[PDB]
Amino acid sequence: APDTSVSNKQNFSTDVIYQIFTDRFSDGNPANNPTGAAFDGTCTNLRLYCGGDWQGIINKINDGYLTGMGVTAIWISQPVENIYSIINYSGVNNTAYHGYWARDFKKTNPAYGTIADFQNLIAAAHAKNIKVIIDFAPNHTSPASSDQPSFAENGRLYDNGTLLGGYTNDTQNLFHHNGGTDFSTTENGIYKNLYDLADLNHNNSTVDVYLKDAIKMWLDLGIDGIRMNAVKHMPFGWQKSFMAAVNNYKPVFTFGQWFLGVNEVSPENHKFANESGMSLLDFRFAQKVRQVFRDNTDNMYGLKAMLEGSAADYAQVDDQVTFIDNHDMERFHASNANRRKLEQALAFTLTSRGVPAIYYGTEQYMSGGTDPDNRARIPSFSTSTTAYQVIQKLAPLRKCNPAIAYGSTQERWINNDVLIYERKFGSNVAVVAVNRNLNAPASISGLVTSLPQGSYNDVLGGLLNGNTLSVGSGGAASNFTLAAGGTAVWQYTAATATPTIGHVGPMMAKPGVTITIDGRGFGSSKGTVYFGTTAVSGADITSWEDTQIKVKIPAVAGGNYNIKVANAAGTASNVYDNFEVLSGDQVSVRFVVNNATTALGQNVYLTGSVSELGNWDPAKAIGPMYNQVVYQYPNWYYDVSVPAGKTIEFKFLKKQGSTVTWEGGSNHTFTAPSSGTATINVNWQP
Ligand SMILES: OC[C@H]1O[C@@H]2O[C@H]3[C@H](O)[C@@H](O)[C@@H](O[C@H]4[C@H](O)[C@@H](O)[C@@H](O[C@H]5[C@H](O)[C@@H](O)[C@@H](O[C@H]6[C@H](O)[C@@H](O)[C@@H](O[C@H]7[C@H](O)[C@@H](O)[C@@H](O[C@H]1[C@H](O)[C@H]2O)O[C@@H]7CO)O[C@@H]6CO)O[C@@H]5CO)O[C@@H]4CO)O[C@@H]3CO
Ligand SMILES: OC[C@H]1O[C@@H]2O[C@H]3[C@H](O)[C@@H](O)[C@@H](O[C@H]4[C@H](O)[C@@H](O)[C@@H](O[C@H]5[C@H](O)[C@@H](O)[C@@H](O[C@H]6[C@H](O)[C@@H](O)[C@@H](O[C@H]7[C@H](O)[C@@H](O)[C@@H](O[C@H]1[C@H](O)[C@H]2O)O[C@@H]7CO)O[C@@H]6CO)O[C@@H]5CO)O[C@@H]4CO)O[C@@H]3CO
Ligand SMILES: OC[C@H]1O[C@H](O[C@H]2[C@H](O)[C@@H](O)[C@@H](O[C@H]3[C@H](O)[C@@H](O)[C@@H](O[C@H]4[C@H](O)[C@@H](O)[C@@H](O)O[C@@H]4CO)O[C@@H]3CO)O[C@@H]2CO)[C@H](O)[C@@H](O)[C@@H]1O
Ligand SMILES: OC[C@H]1O[C@H](O[C@H]2[C@H](O)[C@@H](O)[C@@H](O)O[C@@H]2CO)[C@H](O)[C@@H](O)[C@@H]1O
Ligand SMILES: [Ca+2]
Ligand SMILES: [Ca+2]
Repeated sequence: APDTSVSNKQNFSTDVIYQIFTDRFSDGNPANNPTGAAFDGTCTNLRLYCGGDWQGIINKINDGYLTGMGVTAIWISQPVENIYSIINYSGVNNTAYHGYWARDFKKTNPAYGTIADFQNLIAAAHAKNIKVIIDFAPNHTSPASSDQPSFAENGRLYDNGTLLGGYTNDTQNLFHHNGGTDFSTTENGIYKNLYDLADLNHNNSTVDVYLKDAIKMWLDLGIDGIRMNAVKHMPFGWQKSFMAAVNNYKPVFTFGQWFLGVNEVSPENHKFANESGMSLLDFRFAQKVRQVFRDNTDNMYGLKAMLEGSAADYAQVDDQVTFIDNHDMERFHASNANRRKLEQALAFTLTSRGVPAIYYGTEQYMSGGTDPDNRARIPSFSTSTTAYQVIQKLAPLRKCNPAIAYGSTQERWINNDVLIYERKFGSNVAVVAVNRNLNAPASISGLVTSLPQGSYNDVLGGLLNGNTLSVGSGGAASNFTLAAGGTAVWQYTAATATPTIGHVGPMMAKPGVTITIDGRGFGSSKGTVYFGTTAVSGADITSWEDTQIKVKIPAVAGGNYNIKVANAAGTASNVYDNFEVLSGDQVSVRFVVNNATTALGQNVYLTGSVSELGNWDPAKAIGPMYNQVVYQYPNWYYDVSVPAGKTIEFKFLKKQGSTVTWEGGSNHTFTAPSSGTATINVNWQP
């Protein structure tokens, strides 16, 4: 199967995701509708259930709406069972129509459907080449009150019907009871309840094994990816350990939700996407596109710097899931705004690196403010809109032109309003030109590209006023006028000669696990695959074809390697770096060091004998650790994914910049649990 196949659960860069708010899409089965106070078929009250379901989606998948648009993956509301409580948030009735208030992750939401329905959804989907991605919110359960258990369902957790426990009288400590977060610090928003939602406690063995068994259920049902909810609000080490279970069992494209403010650039965010096992939603990309194409708060130079920084700050920028809006932002298009602005922003996204994600309704010029106004019923299934035609024209390129799916980004012409960028991958080129100036044309002169000399038709065929391109030798483009608001796409595809790796996934797992290397020029015959200097050939290479390779990770020590390949003839490919070979199965262990005083600005870190602990390299040390919520300074703590049942030796450091101060005396030793979690307490040794 090629890289573009619907079966490729590891690669979503050749795809265009379509995010669906289940309740607000299409109610293909009124029988499952909630009733009375919780329901509103009129969908006039955006906080009540409107009735949308899996059958609605199947119906739309089957009647051509999605496939007509070229959409090739869908991201649906969390399928797990939510509470049934109708909560009055001060004179306003609220339902769990958004699938974020969980109660049982081992069952479905009757409103959406049953397992049978879900299975049918997956079937219908795969049959039309649309991958299926499900929201997943392992952070909390539902709204709860510790004293007032009569409130809602008390954030009660059920394991396939059996009560695990609830928020009040939480003796097992299945939940955290540290109050709510003010988002003041990263540890604050992790060990405190997001709003009033019962915060699950991952250090609890039950919680950890349960959320781990739960997602195996869904991987078993057939999902192609997972959209992790509120990743900045769950311990990171635990999350790596979650991704380890997933990847070491059944690996699937996973991206998390780490909200980034306007103009916000987080290294914490970058690091998470770089060493956690999952990519993330490109808020940086989204906010800047908005700033430039919608709010008019930054120009093309800002979008360009964004593209360049992001491309360097992200180990796998091609795994960041882009967008122009979503359920927590006002919808990109204002009733009063020039529709052409949403149009070019869409084209911009669809032709940019990463994995595009269109919020349901965008293509139908939907507008509205934040929650819940941005969550309305799709007022129309019209394939007769510019946005539609736009997505339909550009979405398919991510499959037929690798330059757009795996390419590099390079600016080739620019000013305050105009931006002409080139996407390149092998003998594949895509040049996109966008002029955000709604009232003025641009005189494009001296534009040079990588396009062979010839004539290139606007792929949008004039739709957004783009034009034909003329490229002489040098890849020099003839002078042209770039219409006010114009957007034109020019492209070229050809067979790649040398082996080129455009993608690899998963990017973190133990030896033996199978991995997918996608690109062009591999050739049909098995060749060689390298994890650093180690060669792997023949058998362990399960399948090999021109655009896709499937091979198991060799038994190399736990470390970070560079994946490379070479066709049968010995020709090597480029290096796809950042691969983490785990030391084996992962378990989340908490590390507490006591009386480790510091100076303001200096923080404690953990280092140890396995690569998961940085192999004694303080540069790769873990942290800094926390001393606010769970334990207080001078006591620091931290949850880390470590090799299961391994006997590890460790010590604590104190860094201030690259400057490090080793804990005194001897190394500590402990043995990781085989399953569940553990807690290692120790005093800092001077
Ligand atoms: O809101 C106050 C504080 O906010 C911001 O601080 C950041 C900081 O930038 C981050 O690095 C991190 O802080 C780390 C520290 O780096 C780390 O050293 C440790 O802090 C402990 C100290 O080591 C320990 O001595 C003691 O801190 C003292 C501190 O030495 C005193 O000087 C005094 O601190 C005050 C600062 O001097 C003052 O500037 C201000 O600090 C800002 C800071 O400028 C800003 O960047 O307020 C504090 C307190 O009023 O008193 C404290 C306590 O006696 O204890 C701390 C830990 O309690 O650990 C933290 C991580 O927890 O995060 C903070 C943001 O929270
Ligand atoms: O180099 C191979 C070495 O690799 C691994 O060592 C780890 C070690 O286990 C970690 O703790 C950490 O080391 C930190 C120390 O924790 C920290 O205290 C400080 O170390 C200083 C020592 O405290 C100090 O005594 C002196 O170290 C001496 C040491 O006492 C001598 O015994 C000698 O060391 C040899 C070992 O005996 C030998 O077994 C082997 O060590 C392995 C080790 O088993 C493995 O876990 O080789 C060394 C000789 O190369 O010589 C040193 C030199 O005086 O000085 C150090 C530093 O001033 O800092 C270290 C970090 O450097 O990390 C190491 C690996 O980096
Ligand atoms: O309590 C019930 C509410 O739960 C539901 O909200 C969801 C969101 O729809 C999710 O997309 C997600 O989003 C969170 C996000 O995880 C969190 O970081 C936060 O983002 C902050 C950011 O951290 C902060 O620093 C600042 O910049 O403001 C951002 C706000 O955009 O908030 C997001 C959503 O509020 O998780 C929550 C909870 O699971 C449901 O949709 C709501 O209707 C409901 O009230
Ligand atoms: O000819 C190469 C040149 O092309 C682009 O420069 C544009 C520039 O963006 C415009 O603002 C204007 O000045 O015309 C120039 C071309 O004549 C690239 O930006 C630049 O890197 C490149 O060298
Ligand atoms: Ca229904
Ligand atoms: Ca949390």
